[PDB]
Amino acid sequence: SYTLPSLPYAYDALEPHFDKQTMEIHHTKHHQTYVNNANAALESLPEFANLPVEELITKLDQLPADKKTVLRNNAGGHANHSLFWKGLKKGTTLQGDLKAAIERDFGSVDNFKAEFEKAAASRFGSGWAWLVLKGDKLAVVSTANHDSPLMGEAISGASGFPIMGLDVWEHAYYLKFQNRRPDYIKEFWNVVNWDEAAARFAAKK
Amino acid sequence: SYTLPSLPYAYDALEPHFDKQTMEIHHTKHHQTYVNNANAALESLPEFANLPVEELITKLDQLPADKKTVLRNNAGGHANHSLFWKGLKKGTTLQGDLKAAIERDFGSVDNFKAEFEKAAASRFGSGWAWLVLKGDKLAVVSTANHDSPLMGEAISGASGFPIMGLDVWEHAYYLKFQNRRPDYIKEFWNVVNWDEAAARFAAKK
Ligand SMILES: [Mn+2]
Ligand SMILES: [Mn+2]
Repeated sequence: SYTLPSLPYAYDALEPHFDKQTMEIHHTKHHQTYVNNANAALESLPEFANLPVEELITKLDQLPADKKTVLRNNAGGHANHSLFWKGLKKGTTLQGDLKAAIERDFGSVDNFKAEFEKAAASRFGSGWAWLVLKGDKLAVVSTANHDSPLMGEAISGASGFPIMGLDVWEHAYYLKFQNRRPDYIKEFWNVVNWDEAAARFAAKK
Repeated sequence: SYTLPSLPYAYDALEPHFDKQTMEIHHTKHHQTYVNNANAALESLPEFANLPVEELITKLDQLPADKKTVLRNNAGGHANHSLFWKGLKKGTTLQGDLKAAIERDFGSVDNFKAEFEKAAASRFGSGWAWLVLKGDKLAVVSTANHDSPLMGEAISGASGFPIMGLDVWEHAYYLKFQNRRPDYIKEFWNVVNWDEAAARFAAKK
């Protein structure tokens, strides 16, 4: 079964950028719910229940027809949020090979940011915006609801290994920003954990 | 060109069920944006720019491939919210032919409410829950994002003439209910305008 991961910081550790109230609800209510629903669905599937969540979502097609959607939405939710919590932290700086790769594939850090913001802001409805590694090139993509690039293009409309991502579901920013998603996206740059992003980029898997 | 419709009541007229703050943001920010976005896309489409929004959404397949999605999302948003504002009012009572039809197709009003709540709560991500009329029979269905039964089954996955509907996008209930969508759905019963629902049921078109 999956365990709800604890956060690597206090609920107010991202202030004054991301509000403490949202961090707590987002983690203890929303993420908890996705974990519960995924675990409940996997109860009768011992074989799949043993796999790490990141691996399970790459095999949604091998699941019984009646368990595919619930796991896509909830296991996808668990995987995305787990990655999200670890990808946030104040005081980090983009540098090293990751910075070099971004300037290489996007021309500059500013161009990359503009592209990411465009994808995050244009996602209509609920979804996520991502910086992914496809083979050896970095790219920006967005997915609907709780889909992940790890699920494959056939299912999510995108592919690649997630380096970092931003939750653009309204519950992630409504309490503090209401309809102003663009403001939320801007504040994100102040809390994106570049150290974790660099680590994932190095691993590539 | 489309314009934001004025409300037939004040922003605090649905208290203590729907909060004044949300009513104001929902109308002046969200709905206004759908209207603005739809108008911007229609500027270069003289042939569709002057159709009533309810007519435009039944003809999405006739639109240029590059305009279809933007209008589906924004004209769909304009149509759904316009219907939503008119469908809310305190102090109404379910009765007459509408009540008889509900008891007929659902067994009882309580069974109907249970079915509606289930559909509204089960819609994952952003969407709408509807009570529609099809083949002289009432049915409950839900759609994703800003799709509408009026768009047809091929596009929205549902069909029928909408009698009433409930917005379950998180912006519709997050400020007051946060993650508790079920509580929001229950409060809805206190503000659903049965008089307007009865009128639409009588018209059937
Ligand atoms: Mn989320
Ligand atoms: Mn809405």
